[PDB]
Amino acid sequence: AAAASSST
Amino acid sequence: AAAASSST
Amino acid sequence: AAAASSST
Amino acid sequence: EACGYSDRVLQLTLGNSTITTQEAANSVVAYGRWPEYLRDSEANPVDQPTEPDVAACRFYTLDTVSWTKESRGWWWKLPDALRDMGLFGQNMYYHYLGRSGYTVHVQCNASKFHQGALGVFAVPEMCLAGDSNTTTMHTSYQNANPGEKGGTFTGTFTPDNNQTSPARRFCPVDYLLGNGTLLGNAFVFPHQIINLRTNNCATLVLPYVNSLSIDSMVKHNNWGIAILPLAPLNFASESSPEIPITLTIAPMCCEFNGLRNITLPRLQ
Amino acid sequence: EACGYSDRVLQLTLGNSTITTQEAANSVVAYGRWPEYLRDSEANPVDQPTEPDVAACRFYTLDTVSWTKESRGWWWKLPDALRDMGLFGQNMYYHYLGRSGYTVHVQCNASKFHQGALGVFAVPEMCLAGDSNTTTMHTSYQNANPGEKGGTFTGTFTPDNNQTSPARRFCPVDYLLGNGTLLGNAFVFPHQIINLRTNNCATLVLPYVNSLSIDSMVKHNNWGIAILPLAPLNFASESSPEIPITLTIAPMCCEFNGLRNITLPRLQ
Amino acid sequence: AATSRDALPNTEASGPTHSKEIPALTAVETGATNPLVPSDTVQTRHVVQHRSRSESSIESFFARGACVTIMTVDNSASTTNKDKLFAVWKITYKDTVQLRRKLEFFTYSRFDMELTFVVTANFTETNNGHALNQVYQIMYVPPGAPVPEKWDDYTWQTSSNPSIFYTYGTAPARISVPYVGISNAYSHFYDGFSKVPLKDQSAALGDSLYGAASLNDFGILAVRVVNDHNPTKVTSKIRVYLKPKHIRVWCPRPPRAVAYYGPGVDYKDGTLTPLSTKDLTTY
Amino acid sequence: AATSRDALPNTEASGPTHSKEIPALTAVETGATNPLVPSDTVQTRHVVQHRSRSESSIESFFARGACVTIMTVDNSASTTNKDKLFAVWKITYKDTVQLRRKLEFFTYSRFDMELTFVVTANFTETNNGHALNQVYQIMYVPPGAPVPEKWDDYTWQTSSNPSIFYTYGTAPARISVPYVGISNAYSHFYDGFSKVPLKDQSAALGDSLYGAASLNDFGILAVRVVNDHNPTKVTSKIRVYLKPKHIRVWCPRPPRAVAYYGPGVDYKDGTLTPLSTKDLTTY
Amino acid sequence: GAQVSSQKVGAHESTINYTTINYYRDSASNAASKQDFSQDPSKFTEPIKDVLIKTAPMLN
Amino acid sequence: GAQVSSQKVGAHESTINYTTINYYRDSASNAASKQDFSQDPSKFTEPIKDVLIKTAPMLN
Ligand SMILES: CCCCCCCCCCCCC/C=C\[C@H](O)[C@H](N)CO
Ligand SMILES: CCCCCCCCCCCCC/C=C\[C@H](O)[C@H](N)CO
Ligand SMILES: *C(=O)CCCCCCCCCCCCC
Ligand SMILES: *C(=O)CCCCCCCCCCCCC
Repeated sequence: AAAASSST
Repeated sequence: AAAASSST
Repeated sequence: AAAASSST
Repeated sequence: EACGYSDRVLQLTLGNSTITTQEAANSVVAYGRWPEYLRDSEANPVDQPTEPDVAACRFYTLDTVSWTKESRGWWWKLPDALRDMGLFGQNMYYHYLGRSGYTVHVQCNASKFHQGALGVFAVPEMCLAGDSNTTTMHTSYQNANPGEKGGTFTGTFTPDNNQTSPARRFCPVDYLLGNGTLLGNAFVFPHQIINLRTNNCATLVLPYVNSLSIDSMVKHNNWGIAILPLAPLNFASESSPEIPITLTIAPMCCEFNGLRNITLPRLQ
Repeated sequence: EACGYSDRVLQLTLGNSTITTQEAANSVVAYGRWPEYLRDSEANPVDQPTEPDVAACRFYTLDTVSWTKESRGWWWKLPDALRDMGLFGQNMYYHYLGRSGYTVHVQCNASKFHQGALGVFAVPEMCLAGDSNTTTMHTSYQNANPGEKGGTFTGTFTPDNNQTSPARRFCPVDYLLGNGTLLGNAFVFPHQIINLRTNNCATLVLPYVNSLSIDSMVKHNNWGIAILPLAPLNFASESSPEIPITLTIAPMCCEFNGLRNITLPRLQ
Repeated sequence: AATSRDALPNTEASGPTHSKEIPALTAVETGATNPLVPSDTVQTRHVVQHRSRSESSIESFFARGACVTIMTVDNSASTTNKDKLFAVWKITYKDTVQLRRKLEFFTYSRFDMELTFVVTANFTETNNGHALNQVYQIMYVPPGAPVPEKWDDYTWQTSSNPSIFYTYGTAPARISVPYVGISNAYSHFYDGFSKVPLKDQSAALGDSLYGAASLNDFGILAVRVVNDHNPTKVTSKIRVYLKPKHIRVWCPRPPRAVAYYGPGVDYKDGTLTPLSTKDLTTY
Repeated sequence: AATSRDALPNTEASGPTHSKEIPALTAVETGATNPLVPSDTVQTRHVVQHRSRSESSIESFFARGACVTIMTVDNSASTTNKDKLFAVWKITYKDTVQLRRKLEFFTYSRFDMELTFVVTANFTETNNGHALNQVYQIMYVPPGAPVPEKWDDYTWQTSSNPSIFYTYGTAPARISVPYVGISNAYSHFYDGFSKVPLKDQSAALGDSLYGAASLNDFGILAVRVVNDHNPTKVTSKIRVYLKPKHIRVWCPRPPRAVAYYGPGVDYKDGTLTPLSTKDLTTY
Repeated sequence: GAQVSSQKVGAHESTINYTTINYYRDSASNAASKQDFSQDPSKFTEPIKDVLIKTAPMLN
Repeated sequence: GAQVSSQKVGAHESTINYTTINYYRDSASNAASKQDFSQDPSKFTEPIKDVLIKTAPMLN
């Protein structure tokens, strides 16, 4: 998951 | 999750 | 998550 | 075996009874399961079971029947055919519940100049068809349980018509295994063939089979033994040949639950 | 064999054909040589050979003949007897040269109450004697090659006399193996005996034999199969008993050289 | 470890034979079937086998909803001689023949059950009136519970019985049921009676149907139209589809060869000649 | 590694030439096509190419539901001479022409199939009566299974055949089907017969249709209205849309140039002049 | 609690997977997994006390 | 079991992705991925036994 979920 | 989600 | 998702 | 031993020659011993055969075609163990006692994990009635052992688990020989050119076949039900057999029958009627496996040994010898082939079938839950076309599932308990003498197949369905006072009995047509299915497929059931040029006996070891761990032996038959002439008796040139068939059966690993007074069934 | 196996019971499989026998007297391999393909050291025609394999190296059954109290014997030649047999015959006629070995299986069953003994002989270069006393080496190609139906021995030399238009055929007297030598000595040739109390078949494995590595199959027969009644057929008390003899033969390791148009032989 | 969808065994190449091993000869009297493969009696080539038995597994064989009954109800005005029609059905797989035949390839079975309900309605008269959308109530009445006598009596309260309230025109209704048997498996066949006729006691009392176990196995389904009746009459039908999921089966039987005649194995006269003419030497 | 959506090759700059290399001259007799690019015969500038062949891949070319048939059913009262109408359709892509033409650009194909069903109904008479919402049953009857003879006979039980129960007014129905061929690919064309006429045997027996393989390829679809009939008559139509997913194709063919005439390659008289007048030296 | 398994791929357009989640407490509510095992027919095809060798005589 | 891939972005408002999950066991139920490969036309455009060099004489 870490990568996948990109966040802004 | 890491594995699972395969990505392309 | 690791455990959780069991895979077969 | 270089030191002598063979498939065709067997000795079976259970209790005070021994059977020998010099012309067997091996033995069959139904569904590959040998008879056994009820396991604790599968147990249901909580009382200490009665286990008759050698007193009941021995070979009982039933009445010899006779095979001829007109025979269409014979049937028996278990435990019913053994209901009057010594201490097995007694333990059976004194208890509410009971379970048993069986060694079935069918005996039929003839000569190198006779021919014919008997199909011996062990059928789980062998429900047979009745004689009525105006009402179903109506064969009476007395008619359904012939005891040791068994019943027979017919080549023709002939419907009981006395509506006022019905026969209330089975009408088992041979090519339909008495149950509406074709005889040619009865080989999916545990079986052996007594082909007179090859062997003179059939031996089947039958496990207890049911959807329950233990049940009422008086109300319910677990197995049906059906014997049908796959190929008709024939000898030299005699138009009326005859040869005997003897049935010997042994209860195996049998146990009983729920002791009380004896059940005295109305069998006539 | 303690686990069952025996000399008398064989299964032979070649191509899409299987033979079983429960009453054999072993098998014979002629001169102890199993059929084989032509080796490079012994090769002669330089072209790439045709090797039909399963298409031609299978069991062909010829016409069943009948053994009686008056039978004097039968003969066949190879490859001639197989000239019309499926893809073997076709490969044979399309090529100038060819070589083959054979498994010969002679079949003759009867009963524990019959008696008689057939001598089965495989003769290399089985040149037979003609019917003429006024000219020699004159049997015609058509008369010499009966094809699958074979020919027969006679107990009496009876000379063709129509000098104007001669029979031009063989006249093979049985006690002289049709070739001027005594039948009692034909046992120096690869053979088996079908003695009705002992066995019901004869099996011979024949290598390619010749003074050449490969030759014309249409012009030349490598082997003769001779079957003669060493001891006459007899049964119970019937004055006219009869029993069938069936010949089944399989080409083995066969190969052909020199391809062209098909040979259309005048066989009548 | 072999799974239903694994590929079947490869054919192996095999050549000529001349020996004492006799695969082809056997003796069926023994009760066994000769386990032969083509390379035993003919010369075979090598073939890498891809086919699998995936679709003929027991689950895959029964993984279909099958119609077991059609129930008719309506919504008319209850009047002194005729009442608004609600329906009652004794749950069984034997009212129709197709799934019954499939289950009866076996003596005993175990499974969870999936019931799907298809509901269709129509106008019974050459009227012109209308009807607003109907809601149906499907109540499960297990053996012992009060069976409804009227489309609107107290039993339809369902305080403890499971009920489905289905709205017309929505996706067909569906529920699941566990293995509910009082035995360790369901018995497709029962060779016996539920009563021992006792000498000492009168015959009429000792009696019971052959092959029948509990008079009321699994209870009944009771269906009604919840709506009060319209002036116009609407009839509705409820088709029930049954699917055995997570199924296990024991002791194989020959399939039914002649027409079913009742809930038992009985066969009726004139239905007993299934096979047709075909001569011994005619391809 | 090149994907359908990668950009096409860049044009490279090229200058004047005076040499023995002769790109322009070739010989088509060889069976080959001259692999020339503009820089071979003219002076080109450099261009970074962005265009891709993404939409003309085989999947992308066929990724559309196409109408393959229209089925008519109704819901009227079955009466001594005329019966309630159910429909039967032999599954094929050749009853219509558009998708047929697209598939026939190729000799063989392999694909999973997606079938979508659009259902429309209307009133056939200048009545005034009504009809409650209809449920349709779409049953797949594979070759060998009992084909229905009546809108309501036993076959509609579907114990083993797959059926879809569609409610009118809901989203169009849809299912998927695997590659079900008894061959390793579907044959759009079959140059042969399903029968060898044998001399020895009579001609009438040896005979069969040219280009036809199994008489019944994929079986049929049977559609019915589950509802009992209303007094008022309603006719319904079921349009079937077919989409090849996960498709592979082999051996390209010239497209059909003249009107289809039957399930084969046959052409009918008077339809054979497709091209139109246009003079040699007229732009 | 998601369960991931692989599809035995029929006609192709690495391994492909699908995902399952059980929404209900009762196992009777669960769909059928179709992940089933095969067994060998012996108990029906060869129910004989003495093991059979197919190349040897069934009767000896 | 989710599968993440990137969209080839046409008209813009980093790489953008989309997510796929297969709900069914049968691969026939799966949508089309459209992640397809191209091949070169050689087998149709140049099916000749001897490799062709475009600058040299096709026939020599
Ligand atoms: C709101 C809907 C609830 C529906 C509840 C249904 C519960 C009852 C399930 C019925 C079980 C029937 C199984 C079939 C029959 C038995 O196999 C045979 N008679 C043998 O025992
Ligand atoms: C409940 C709906 C089930 C629908 C089931 C449909 C299964 C049958 C699929 C039809 C396959 C047709 C493929 C097209 C035709 C063949 O390509 C050509 N005749 C060449 O072989
Ligand atoms: C294991 O299940 C942990 C991961 C959960 C993933 C999201 C589940 C999707 C919504 C499920 C709600 C369950 C409904 C009863
Ligand atoms: C791999 O799939 C692990 C992550 C699961 C993410 C939530 C899935 C959303 C609900 C899927 C249920 C599947 C329905 C058959």
